[PDB]
Amino acid sequence: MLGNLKPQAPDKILALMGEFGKIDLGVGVYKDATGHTPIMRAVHAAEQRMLETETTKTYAGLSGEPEFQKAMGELILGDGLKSETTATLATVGGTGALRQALELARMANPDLRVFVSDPTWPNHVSIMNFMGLPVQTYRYFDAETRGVDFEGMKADLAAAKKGDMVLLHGCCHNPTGANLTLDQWAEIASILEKTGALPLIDLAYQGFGDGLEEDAAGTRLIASRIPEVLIAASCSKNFGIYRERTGCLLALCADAATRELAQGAMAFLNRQTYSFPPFHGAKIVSTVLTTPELRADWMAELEAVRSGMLRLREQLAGELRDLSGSDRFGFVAEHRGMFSRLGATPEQVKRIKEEFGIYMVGDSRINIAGLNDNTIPILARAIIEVGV
Amino acid sequence: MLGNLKPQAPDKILALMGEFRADPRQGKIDLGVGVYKDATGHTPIMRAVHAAEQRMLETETTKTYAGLSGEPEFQKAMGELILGDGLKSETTATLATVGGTGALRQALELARMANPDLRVFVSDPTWPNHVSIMNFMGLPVQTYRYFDAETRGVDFEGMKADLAAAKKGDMVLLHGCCHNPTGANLTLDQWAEIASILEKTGALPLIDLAYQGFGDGLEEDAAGTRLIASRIPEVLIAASCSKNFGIYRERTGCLLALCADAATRELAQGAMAFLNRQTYSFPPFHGAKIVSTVLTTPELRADWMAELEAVRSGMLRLREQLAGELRDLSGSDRFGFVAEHRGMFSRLGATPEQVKRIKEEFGIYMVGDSRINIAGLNDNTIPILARAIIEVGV
Ligand SMILES: *Cc1c(COP(=O)(O)O)cnc(C)c1O
Ligand SMILES: *Cc1c(COP(=O)(O)O)cnc(C)c1O
Ligand SMILES: O=C(O)CCC1CCCCC1
Repeated sequence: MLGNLKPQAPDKILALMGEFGKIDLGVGVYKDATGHTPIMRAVHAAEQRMLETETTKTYAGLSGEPEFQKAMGELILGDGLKSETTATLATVGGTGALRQALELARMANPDLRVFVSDPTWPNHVSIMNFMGLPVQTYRYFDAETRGVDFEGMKADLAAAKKGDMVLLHGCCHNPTGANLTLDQWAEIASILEKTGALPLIDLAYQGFGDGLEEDAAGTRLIASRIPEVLIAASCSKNFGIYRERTGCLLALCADAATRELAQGAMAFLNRQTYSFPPFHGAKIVSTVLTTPELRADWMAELEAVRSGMLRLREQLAGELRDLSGSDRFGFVAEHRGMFSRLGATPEQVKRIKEEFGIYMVGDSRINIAGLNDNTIPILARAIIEVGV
Repeated sequence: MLGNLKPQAPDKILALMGEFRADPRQGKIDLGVGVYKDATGHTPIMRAVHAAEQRMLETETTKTYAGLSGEPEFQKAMGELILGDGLKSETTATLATVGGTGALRQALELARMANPDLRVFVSDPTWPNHVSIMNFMGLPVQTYRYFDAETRGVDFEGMKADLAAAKKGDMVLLHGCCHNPTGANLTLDQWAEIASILEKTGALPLIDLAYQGFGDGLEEDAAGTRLIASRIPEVLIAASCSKNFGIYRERTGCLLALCADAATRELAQGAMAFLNRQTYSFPPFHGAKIVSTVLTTPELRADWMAELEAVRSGMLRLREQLAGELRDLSGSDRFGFVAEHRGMFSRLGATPEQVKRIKEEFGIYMVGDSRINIAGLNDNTIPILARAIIEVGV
């Protein structure tokens, strides 16, 4: 029977990591100057506290633990958290949150379509393909200016219908690094409420852009305008617990009744997929978020990380300017997040990794974190050498 | 849009505990629990498990993304724990999953990919979640006779006659050991006949292995699985580490796909990794790392095996006591099955009506199908349960 299985296409980004003066600018993980993805101080302290206070490992909450649900809701929505109208589901990483979000939505609307940014995280489409959900794209990245083609985005978004789902990145857009301003967010909210489309927000880098609260400004604005909204959050990066697989799905509803419905469907969704959600990571997160001492140190380390990447961008951009006499590459310093799309065509991108030893994703997506004073000039020189 | 959601039913377990907690009776007993409780009514963390977590806290230097199908140490250690020396690496695909339930869901998805017209045969009765998942997936579900409500043993003749109707490509779900909820199990000779039926019908066996070590022993509990693995070319095994490692909440499981050849193994392994990636990308690391640590560290493995065996022996002694008590009160050997049943659960064979009478009159709570958890009994509660059963006329 199993012989009937068809060979499935592998994950490109992961494959890139597989095929690796080597400079890795692939997989989206944070790395320090010494090419290491460390364990945050607070996270480590949390685990120690856990190893000491936990007396049992029996089954817990099907939708996650109340403390985790609360801490996460507050981190994302701040004071805009209306408990009586929000449903929370602890999931297996942000990816699990997205999948659970797509399933939940399809249950309420079998005829739903999903609008995704052009371009977007390849996994978004992959999952949607697997599920067989109709995917539509909205213009987002402006290939010339490397910014956002807002006019084009608004045009296509207006074409959405009631019941359609629009997938927006809360901040730090993967793979481009191009992000909307708060003003642009307000406009998008106008379009959404006029069309009756359900926004699905992918929040995976809250804290890597402009700051913890700042990176949630957009998500908070949509939540305040639109009555029903879905938020798929990931703790993989901002907490550095990638392998623990911890994130959550928040369902913002119009009333308590609907909320009781959503919470019921969300729980049922975990039950039929894997029963209970993984505990270890969620515990680290809530422990950190509820322990003032740990929260303060976590915010600080995350701040240090964010500030550092920001420096690297200004450094890489400057190196480029003083190597071209033109601020064409200036956008690198304007982009916010962990990634940034250079624009190098497929021809050039593979050529670079070949005759330079620097591995980046085919669409020219580079991981700023995987760069330092030593490699910056090399990358700058590289893209200058192979200008076309 | 979300208002168009259909109401989904609660897990019921909560509702079961709801009534229990509201009971003002000081002598109320709870035998409906589905996890292991010790003498003091606690579900402890195993010594070896606590030791592994300390070692992990000291040696892990990063939490970066790891293996999409799980870590090699875990996949191999698990494969050896289940199939022992009979592990054919060249033809065995392995996938780390989110608990045994995740292993079952993935196995069902894998089979469906290979055969859209798949039909699943489940025992009568079986773990409720089995049916729920299949219903959710919309897969055709068939039932084969299993529990003989009269002897409280296996209705093997009926099982054979029903499995005979399975066609090539159909899936037959068997409990590797310690049948949940019944407690009645197949003998190695019956496993042999079953294997013959499967070879004949061309049905794909899906073995649910969640209680390895709670029956007759670690090796003993895998006997049937190993017999199936050697006779049948394609086999799917959904293993769980929740109970036998006491890491319920960590969500640690494993899906083993035994294939006919290397070409097929690579095909299955690829499909399995694709399945994880499309559901949640990478599987939970912590629980799996605790397991691989225990299994690879000679000191820990020895201690774990010893703690598990003590737990197993403990439950067995309880079965003997209960049955002995029941024999004295009944003046017969009708309830001898209690000491024959293996596992943590046992179906007494009481009707809902009798189950209700026991709750009301004796304050003893159990699942509506009369499933009891042997772990919830002790020298003080056994006499009470014995009398309750007899008085209500089970
Ligand atoms: C990281 C990331 C996710 C979620 O990843 P998990 O490892 O499953 O937490 C989702 N979307 C984007 C854009 C990401 O970069
Ligand atoms: C407990 C159990 C499982 C798996 O539980 P997980 O918590 O998901 O590991 C699977 N099948 C049966 C029959 C069980 O009793
Ligand atoms: O590189 C990125 O886009 C972030 C990490 C992702 C890569 C694809 C699998 C899930 C994790």
